[PDB]
Parts: sequence; C-alpha cells; structure tokens
Amino acid sequence: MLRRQARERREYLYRKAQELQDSQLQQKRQIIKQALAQGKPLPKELAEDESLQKDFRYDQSLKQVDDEYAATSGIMDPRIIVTTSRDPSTRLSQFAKEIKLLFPNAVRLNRGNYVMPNLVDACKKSGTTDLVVLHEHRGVPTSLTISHFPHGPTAQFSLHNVVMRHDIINAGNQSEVNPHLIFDNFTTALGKRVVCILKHLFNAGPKKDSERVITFANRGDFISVRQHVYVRTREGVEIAEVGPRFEMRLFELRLGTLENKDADVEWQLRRFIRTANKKDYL
Amino acid sequence: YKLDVLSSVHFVPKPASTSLEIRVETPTISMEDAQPLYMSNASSLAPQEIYNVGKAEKDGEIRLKNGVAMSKEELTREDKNRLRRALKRKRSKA
Amino acid sequence: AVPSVQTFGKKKSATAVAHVKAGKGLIKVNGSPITLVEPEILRFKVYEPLLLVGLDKFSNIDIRVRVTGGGHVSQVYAIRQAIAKGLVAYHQKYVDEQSKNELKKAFTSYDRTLLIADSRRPEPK
Amino acid sequence: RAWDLIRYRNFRTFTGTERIQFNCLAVDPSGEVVCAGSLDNFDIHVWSVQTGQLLDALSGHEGPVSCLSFSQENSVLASASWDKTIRIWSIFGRSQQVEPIEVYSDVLALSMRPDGKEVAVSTLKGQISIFNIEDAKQVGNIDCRKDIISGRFNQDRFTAKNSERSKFFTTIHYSFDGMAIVAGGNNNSICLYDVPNEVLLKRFIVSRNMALNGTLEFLNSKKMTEAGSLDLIDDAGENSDLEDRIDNSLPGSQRGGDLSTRKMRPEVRVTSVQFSPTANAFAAASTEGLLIYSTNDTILFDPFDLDVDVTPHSTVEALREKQFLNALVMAFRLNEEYLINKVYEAIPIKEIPLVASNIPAIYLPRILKFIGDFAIESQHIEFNLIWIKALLSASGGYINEHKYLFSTAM
Amino acid sequence: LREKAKERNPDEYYHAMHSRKTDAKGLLISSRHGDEEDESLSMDQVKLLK
Amino acid sequence: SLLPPTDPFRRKHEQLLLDKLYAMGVLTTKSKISDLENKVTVSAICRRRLPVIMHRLKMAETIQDAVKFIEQGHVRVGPNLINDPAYLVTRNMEDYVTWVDNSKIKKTLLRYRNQIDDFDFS
RNA sequence: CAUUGGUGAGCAGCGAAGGAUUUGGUGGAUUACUAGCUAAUAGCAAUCUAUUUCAAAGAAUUCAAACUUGGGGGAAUGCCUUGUUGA
RNA sequence: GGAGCCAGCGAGUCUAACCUUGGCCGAGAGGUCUUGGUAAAAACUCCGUCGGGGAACGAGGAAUUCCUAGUAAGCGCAAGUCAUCAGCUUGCGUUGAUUACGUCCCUGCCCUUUGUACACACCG
RNA sequence: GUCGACGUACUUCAUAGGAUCAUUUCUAUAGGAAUCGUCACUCUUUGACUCUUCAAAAGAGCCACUGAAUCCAACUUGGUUGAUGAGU
Repeated sequence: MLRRQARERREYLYRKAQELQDSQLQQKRQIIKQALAQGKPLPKELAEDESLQKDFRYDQSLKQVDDEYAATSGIMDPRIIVTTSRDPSTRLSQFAKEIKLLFPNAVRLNRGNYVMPNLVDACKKSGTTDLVVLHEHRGVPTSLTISHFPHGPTAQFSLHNVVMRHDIINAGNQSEVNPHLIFDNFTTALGKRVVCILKHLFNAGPKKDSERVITFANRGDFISVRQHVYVRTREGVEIAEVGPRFEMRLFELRLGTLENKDADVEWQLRRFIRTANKKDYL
Repeated sequence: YKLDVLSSVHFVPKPASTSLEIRVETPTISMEDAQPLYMSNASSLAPQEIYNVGKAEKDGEIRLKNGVAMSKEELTREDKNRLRRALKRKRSKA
Repeated sequence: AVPSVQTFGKKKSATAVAHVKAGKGLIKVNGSPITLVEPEILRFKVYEPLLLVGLDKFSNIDIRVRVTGGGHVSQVYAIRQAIAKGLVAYHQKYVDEQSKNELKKAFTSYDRTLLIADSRRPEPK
Repeated sequence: RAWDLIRYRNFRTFTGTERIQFNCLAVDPSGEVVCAGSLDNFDIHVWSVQTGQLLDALSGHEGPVSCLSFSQENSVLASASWDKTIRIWSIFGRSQQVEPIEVYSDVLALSMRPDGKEVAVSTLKGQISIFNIEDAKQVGNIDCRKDIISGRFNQDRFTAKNSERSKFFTTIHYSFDGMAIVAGGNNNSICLYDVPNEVLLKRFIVSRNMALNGTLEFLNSKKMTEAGSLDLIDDAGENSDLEDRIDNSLPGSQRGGDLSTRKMRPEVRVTSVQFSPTANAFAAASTEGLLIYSTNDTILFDPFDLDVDVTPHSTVEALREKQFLNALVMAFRLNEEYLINKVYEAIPIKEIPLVASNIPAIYLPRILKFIGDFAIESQHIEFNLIWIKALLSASGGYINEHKYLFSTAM
Repeated sequence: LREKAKERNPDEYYHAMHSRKTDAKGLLISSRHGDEEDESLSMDQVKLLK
Repeated sequence: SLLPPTDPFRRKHEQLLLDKLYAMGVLTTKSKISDLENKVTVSAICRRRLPVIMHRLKMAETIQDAVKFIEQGHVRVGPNLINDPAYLVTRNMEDYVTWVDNSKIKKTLLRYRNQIDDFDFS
C-alpha cells in the first residue's frame, strides 16, 4: 500500500518533468496549427525540421482543475478532519469546534499523545480527503495548516482578527446548509491555487436556493473571511452575519504532505527582501 | 483481446456504457437451453411490462396509475381543484 | 553449527531481543538473572509464560534477553512477548511440530498478546 | 449483476465509480445489500439492491481485500485482506463501526458459521484459524501444512519437498451443522476436517492424471535426459495437419483466454468448494469440471449402541409380533437401510400418531434424513406426507430449539 | 540522504550481505585491516611469529 | 491518423487506447500520441518483463541473476509464485512483486540487517 | 566482562575383531508385468534364395490448393492478374 | 533522607550576562592579574524517619464551556526553522483511566413527500 | 481599457573550391598501387573447452553393489649421535 503511494509520487514527479520539457513543444504545435489554419511563412527551426512535419497527424488530432484534485473534483464530496495542536487550550478548543461547525462533512480530533507521521498515515489508511490542524497563542488563534491527503499540497496561513461566535453573542444555532462562495479580486496563478484548494475544501454541488453565504475577498493580501445568512427581500436583501470572523494571511505552501518538512516548495513568503513592502503577492 | 490474453487480463476496464436492449415474449422454456428438462415456466415478460395502465385516452376523463378512473363529470369541484394541484406538483417536478 | 534461534518482542516504544539456544537450563536478562527484574509487582507478569507452560521445557534451553527503550510496563510486556515467541520458535525449529502446536494452543487460549502484539494505530471516523 | 432465475434477466447492473475490476462478492441474507471487493483499489464498494446506485465505499484495508462474507443471524460484514488483517464492520444500527483483528500471515480465505458467531479464516502460512467473533480471542486453530500434496512441474527446477506454490489454502467452507471444514488449495488435494477435535478426517487426491502437471511429485530419471526433460520438446511438427502445427501462444500468458495460447500444460488446482445443504455431499470445482462426493450408509455400517440381542432376525420377529416402536428402534440401532425401509414400509397408519410421538430425540435426525431420501425417490407421496405431518406435529418446538442440529435435513 | 532514507525499498539482495556484518545498533562495522584473509592469525603462523 | 481529425470517435478511441497502454506499461508518457506511433518498442515491452522489473526494484543484482532466481523459484507475484520466466507485469502488480517467505534469500537479507524473526520462520 | 568470531591443545560421557567426511562407475526402481524378427491367419529363429515370377485391384476437382506475410511507403526489372498483337 | 532502574526527537570553526574592589605594565590605546555582590529525566519502586499560615487564605457558588481510547488527566526532556510565539510557542516520550457506543421523547438542524429504477416482494 | 498609424529598438538568411567513398567493372577521371592452385616458423587477437574468484541460490532426489581420495585412531619404520620448520 505505502509502496503504492510511493511509486505514485514517483510517477507524478516524472510526469511533471515531461510536462516541463514539452511546454515548448506544445507551443510549436500551436504555431503549426495557426499556420495550417492560415497559410503563412513558416519560421526557421520548425520549418527546417523533419520529425515535426512528419509526426503532425496524431499531433493535430491532439488538443481547468489542478492536477492534485483532478479525478475527484465534483464527484465524491470531500471529508475533512480538523485537529488541535498539542495539549490543547480551552479557547482553542471552542474555536476549532466552530471551524468544524463552519464547514460541512467535518469531524473533530483532540490530540494528546500523537505524533505527526503516525497521525497522517493513520488518516491515509482510514481514507480521508482533507485535513486542518490548528495552532494558537495564549487563547488567540493564529496559525492554520491545510493538507490534501493523497500526497497533495499543504498551505500554511496565519490568522489574527478572530472573534468566537458565542463571544459575539449568545445567539443560537446555525443552519449548516451547504453554503455558497464568493471570490473577489483574485489575480495570480497562486490566487487560482488558493481558490482551488478552498473550493475543494468546501462541499461540492450546492443547491439553487441555499441560504448561507461565505465570502472570500482579497483586501491587500489579507484574505478576509466572513459569513452571513441572507433572506431575499423585495428591494434590499438583508444579510445577517453569523459565524466567526478572522483575518487570514498566507505565508507558505508545500507540494507534499505536512509531515514532510522537505518537499518541493512551490511558494514561500519572502520577508527580508528589498521590495517586500513594495509588491503585492510578493 | 490479444493484448489482455498477453498481459494477464488484469486491466482497468472500459469507462461507461449505455444501450437500449429490446425484449420479446417467448416463454422461459424456450429461453433456456437444449436438455430434456425445464426449470422456469412463466413468460419472459412481466405483467407491468406487457401492460401498465396508460394515461387516459379520451379527454374528459382522468386515469391515475393505480387503476381508479375518474371523469370531469362525476367530480365535485373541490376534488377537481385537488386533482389539478396534484397534476401541478407532478408537472412541477417533470 | 549451534542450533539457535532469534526473535523480537515489542510494546509501544520498546524492544526486547531474545536469543534462544540449547544449553544448561538458565535464564539471563540484561546480564542479570531473572529473579531481579525491577518493578517487583510485574515480576510475576514476566514470569507468566513459564508458569503457564511448565518448567522442564525451560530446564533444557538457554535464553538471553536484552531490552532497550520504553518505560517500565512497556519493557515488561516486551520481555514476556519475546520469551513466548522465542520458545515457540525454538520448538518449531529443533523439536516436534506437535509440541509446537500444543504450546501455541495453550498460549493463545490464555492471552493473545503473547504471540501477536498490538501497535495501537488510531481509528479516525 | 443481479440475475433472476424466473425470467432470466439481469434486472440490475451495479457498477464502480472509477471502474475497477472485481474479485469477491457477498450478499445480505435479505436481498437488500450487495457488497463487493477488489484487488486493485482495496476499498469495499457496497450497493443497495432496491436502487442501482452505489451506497458507500467502506475503507480501511491497506492493500487488497480478498474475501468477504456475512454473519446473517446478527448481520455483520467480515472482510479478510492481505493487510494481515480481518476487519468486522457493523454497517447498520446507526453506528457504522469497526473492529480489527490481526493474523500472523496474510489471510486469503474466509467463512462464517451458521450460528454467525465463529469465523474460520485461512492464512498463507498453512494455518487455518477459527475465531469467536463477539469477543476477539482466537478459539481454535489447526496447522494444516504437512498433509498437502503438491506436484513438481516438469518446467520446474526444485522439488515438491521444497516448493511453496501450493502449501496453503485457496478456499474454505463450513458444513452446515458446524463441525466439519472442507478446505481446498492450489494443491492436488482436498482436505476434510473436524473443528472441535481439531484433527483432520481425510485427504482426497483430486486427479491422478499424468497429462496435467501438478499430479505427480516424483518424476522419472528415465525421462529427463541431458538436454531437457523430454516434455518440453514441441511436437507441433510431428502433427500431420496445419491446424495442429501452428499455435498462437504469447510469452508468459497466465490467466487468459483459451489453452491453445499456452505452450505449457494446464495446471490442476481445486478452485472452489461447498457442502450440500440437502445431504452430506460436498462438491469441489476444479480444473477438470465438478466433482461431487456423497455418503452411503447402505455400504457402510456404523451402528449405535448394539447388544447381543438386537439383530435383523429379532427385529423382523418383533415386527411380525407387532410392537412397532420396538421394531423401529431396533432397526435404527442397527442402521441398515434395508431393514429401516422394511419397517417403514410395513407399519400401518393407525399406529402412526402414537409411534411418531414416542420416537426419541437421539434418533430424530436419522428418521428425518431417511424420510427425505425415500420420499424424493419413492412413490408413496401420501404416506410420506403423513409421516412428516405426524413427526412435525409431534416434535416441532424441539426442532426449533436444535434448529442448527436439523438445519441440514429439513 | 533523507530522501534515500524515505525510499529504502526493504527487499533488496546484494551479495555483499554474505560478507558484511552489522552491529545491533544498525551501524555498519568495518575493519581496521581491510583484507579478507588477515582477520585472525592461526596457530601455525603464531608459532612462527613468536 | 487517416481518419479526419475532429471526430469524437477518433478522439475518444485514441484516448482510450492511451489509457490501455499507459496502464499496460509499454509507453511512458500518456500525452504524445506521436509517442504512441513512435515510442512503442519491443524493447519497451521486454523491459516491462519480469526480470527487468527485478533489476528495476533492485531486488536481484543483475538481470541474468534475476533470471536464475526466478527459474529457481524464490520470487512470488502476490499470493502465488512464478516459474515461467517471461512474465509480463503491469504497474498494479509491480506494486506486489516480492520475495517468498522462508526463503534463504529473505533469511540472508534480514540476517544482515540482524532482524530475522523466526517466529514467522522468515 | 560478554563474544551467536577465528583457530588449537585436553578431558567427562558414548563405544563387539575401527571410526568420520567426500567422490566415480554400474544395477534395480521411479505409470499396471502378455515373450524376438519378417514380406505376419504362417515361416524363421544355422538363411531365405535357383518358385518370388504371373494374373487380378487401382489414374475426377480435365493442374482446386501459402488459411502460415513485423509496420507504415512505393516496386525499374522480375512475379501475379487483366485485356491486346502475330503465328 | 537513601538506594534501585527506564525514553525520544536534536549537532552551521557553532551556544552566549552585569556592574564592583584594587596591584602592576605601558606615552597612550589599553593590557594583565586581583576582588565583592546580583539574572539564569521526572513521576515509578523499595527501605529508614516524622506526624493552620508571615492580613489574606482549608479544593473555589450562581451561571457557563468542552469530551467517548492510546482520548480526559498527570509527569517531565528537546528545540525556537523567511508568518505568529519568549509573560511564551512547538515538538517527543513516559503513565494511562470512569462512563456512554442507543435514542429521536425534549432541543434544534436537514431531507423527502412524484415508486420511475428493469425482476420477486411491498404498498398504492 | 484594448486596438489601429507612426517612430524606435531587437532576432533571422547567403555561400565557394578541391579531394575521396559509394553501380558485384565503370560516380565520368586516363597524372593512378595492386591478377599466381602454400611449403615451414614466430608473434598477436578472438573465442570453445575443465576448474575457479568477487558471492551466491538450487539440486531427477531412493536403495544396492563395486572402486578411489582425504582425516582420525591403531601399527611399522626413521629420529636428541637431531624429526618438523626457516632468504647463502
């Protein structure tokens, strides 16, 4: 089993290497597509070539969800396990419970006397899609790690401006309807990665008249999450906020599972660079 | 075929498949094989298959699917209203 | 050759290596005889396999046990599992299969943790 | 696929979700839940029967899941997998929970008892273990390696004393009373066992056939010469025909297609076994078709509590002197089918209620067996009906207590 | 080195496993000598040297 | 190829064949249908064979020695062993090829690692 | 101190005109045992040849015949088919 | 108070305080000695001994929060990884429990009220 | 905010002459060297063969009869007036 996942990761890495060295080839085939589409001069290298002009029949016959999620995007509704750091604190326990309530298809795991590799392998043995692990400081929640399990990716965000729902008000209970999502101002390929990981973190295939909205807006590289219930009036549709609110911020992104600590870093927040204050998303 | 019997027929199979198959009534004795006995004796068709109650032919009468036929002449108007609402929810799904 | 056999025993995070070879009828655990294991209430739990089976079968052999890691109760369960599987292996290798089977039946009917350990992996729902 | 033996039609076809190939199948006693397991994705799929969707994907066996079955009398699922593991799933009762049990070697055969309380699992290391299922302890095991006769292939290079291609068990099944096990492997032999005394009854060699490979285990120094064992010499050229000359064999074809595609000899291996619910016969499906072995108490004589006086002569004498209970009890004690048939055909109806009521409990199974056989090949339908009516009305609740004791004759 | 340690592949057979031997700690022992013949002098050679 | 390009028959059939070959093991990269035409070699099939898989997984030492081992009967595919040396193996059984227990080979291996555990008589 | 490393000196015990190891050749086995040869209802078996020759029996696809070819391209001249020219 | 004995992550020519007392050396710069005061495996087992606090305080009400096995709790050792954390944060090992594993009756939540899916059965 | 016109910067291409080899003679040139019924020796390369190292794994298996080799014990013979060992 574990061997099967091992050689799986091997074959995925090899296909990535071939994809890199075939990007340029895809470009040359697209150019030849355009040339046959409209007769034009053909440029120097592809003009002089013999193998390309020979094998371009199958190639003409040739011809988007990210690859780590690709087979099971919208078929099997994902299952998530949310667990606490180590010898938990009580404020953190309440807030992790709130996160479990916030998502659907979620179950909670107290952690005392565990180790990271044993936990992650046990979760893979059980068969679980997605994992959330929480870290705090003095009651205040501050750090969150998301993983996708079949050697998928992990993201690590910090999270600051948290307020628990009960400490907003002693209100009542949520509805837990399969919610909705709005994604604002996302630009980069990194932005597409994070909207992809969060979309596959939610439930898949909601209704047409579901009455809970969950937002995601980029406000100066600080992903602000809110949650409101809405009921459609005739002229101004009223939104009642419920569920916790907190300011979330990316800082690192691994291409392995969270237990690895030495996978391929596909992004990492640069701090002490000359233009750190300058750029956005960098 | 030659590839699989080469390669020890363990493969990953054909993805998805649909095609309508007709069936005709000739009883199960002729359906089964050539041998001096028999095993099942009813028709190869079900009663629901050879006849379910069809939706009503003439226009002023209503056939439900459980065999209670009504007309628009022997109905009280409230039950007329109920029947219209039931057809409404049926055509609302369909 | 010297007719010999080797086995392992394992509680949660400890290791119990057991050599078993033909000899004069002794026990040795960490270079000290087995009247001197420490916890002194679980000494009987260490004694358990011998007192389950009998004593002559341990009168005609030689054990050498070395344990590392773990804590008290973990080491103790480790030693008892190691002695069990080692005795069964020696019987399987050099004397009759029927004796091996009656040994195995008496053990597993008593308590299966002697012959197979349970490394406790969790169940997530 | 479902199949209905009344209108001969696969009314429902259940599928996988990424289309993996299948190896084992198991069905709830109530025709409600059908579960299946593979060896390529090691997740037990399970469909509802009432609608052709797939209900759920049971998970938790690292590596392939080979055998499945059901405890019907409390309806639990048992899975047996190359994980070295046995899992027991409770899938109803709104808990849906697990219990695992480890076995020393990779298990590959599984069966349940009709009591639903004991599960017999068979390893690869030749052991056949038997568990209580309510608590997880190991009740009874039998080492079963040594009495398995493996052949030595002409294409081999070792001996049958060293080989390990067949020193295990493919398939297990329980007998319906709960006492005996049939076990069959890729060997040459079917073994038959008793569970409580944990000692086998017999070894059965399936086919003493030179043409198949794995029958003999000692080959002939006459045959093997200084170039090859003479049975790897292709004689396709010797044939006086083209259809016999050519082949189609592909290199290393195993488990596929016809036999012409194999430049090798067809191996012999008992593939599946089951007892009979309707008699003590048992059937073994092997590479040469189906074998069926039965019993004959007309040809044996295993009497029960004899004495110097009980005798065919005295039994016929008491029959003509009209003490029918004594005549019947004597003939049952002698257990000769012809005497039993004699007293059963000669006694009259106006003693049937009393006699049937005062037959005793130890002989009840024998008389039920005999009425079954005689009736299904006889001609006195009304007579045998009167007997079965009287016997059932006499000792109905007693059968209901010892249901498992008469579960093979009823 | 750590990634090799991940993909150990625990089934291999290198024939040096008949000649190498290993501590219980796991570490691979090696000789101060190097050769295959001077592991231990025998009694004839010790008679000569003495 | 001789079919016209934009037929869904053509597309779906070629893609299905590419699934079949990529699961079979002969061709490596699933995307270039040119490499369907041009990479398919008897060398590729014969390297999907059994003994090359041993030299792949570093079971045996070199390929001839692997052929000696499979002929001598020490190596099993899943639950049964193999004697026909010319076994083809796909990826999903490359996952399960291993040495047979209580072989002197596995004995030597775990002895060098000092981990023979003769309760299993490995 | 332990050595489950190497060698080598001696006992305790086992013990009938010796003991231990290795290796070649050969015989019988390794499927259920009706005798040898030939021109074969007989004869031979020390040999069939100076009876072993005659007669009878018997000639369709008017010559049907690569079921067998590694894959894409074509083949001057050969080869096969198709028509045609002249005897 | 003795005495017995048990773990696991970790290794960048890299890992670390303060002021004070004076002698001597030198043009110094400062150097060296001298001197006083302040910040920084354990539980386990066994044996031997003993039997209110320097004015608040003797296990912490009303309410309220969480949790169903390597979990609650207890005990320590290590690090300090481009965001957070030194008033701490995160790793690892040790020891390892009581009580539920059923239920929709209350509290809330959802889904379905059209057999639609192909036998037999069930309802209609 | 995209695109047209300009302006401007950048990337990109020719090759010629002479020789030789290629048609089972002959690449087109007469400027160029090659025809034979073998007798012996040395050297060198390449392998078959028997053994074998690095370093194994497995045995067409049983029994009997007749041979051999090795090592012990036992015996004989030589030996402190010197056997074994050891680079003028």
